Amino acid sequence: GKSYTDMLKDEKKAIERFIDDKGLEILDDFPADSVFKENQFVLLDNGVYLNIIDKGSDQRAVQYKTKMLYRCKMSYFMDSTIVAIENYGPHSNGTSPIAFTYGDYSKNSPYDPSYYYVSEGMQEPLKYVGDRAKVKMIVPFKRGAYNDQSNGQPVYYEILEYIFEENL
Repeated sequence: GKSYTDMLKDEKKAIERFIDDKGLEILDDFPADSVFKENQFVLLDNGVYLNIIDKGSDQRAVQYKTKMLYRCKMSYFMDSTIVAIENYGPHSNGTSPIAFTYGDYSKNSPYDPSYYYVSEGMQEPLKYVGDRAKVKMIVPFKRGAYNDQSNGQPVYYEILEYIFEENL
């Protein structure tokens, strides 16, 4: 198999290519009021790139407690353009959101949904946004779902909406 080091290298290259190909502007810090332009992403301490489209409510999730649901469009980009999840937007008719509790980790059994659908990266923005918030992200594999950690795959969330289950 490919060394961890080579995996980091292929990903680093794929991300620079992706940023350049889409003409994105990488910030060092949060912009004024957490307002972003369509093409701006802040690079967080843990390695995930974030754009906030909609900041949501003032409420903040509590680790190990808050029950969440999400809808998103998530895609690969390093070796292909395959769409992996599509339960947001016009073509997501009949789909339901995906459930997790804030603080959950991605298990390494391929028969558990968290292996594919939960990650530290998907959850990072919950430090900064609230209910019905919408975000865009590039999540490197170190912070990704176990499925993606194992294959060294970064993912791109074209759009992701958070739903707090307690306010339903």
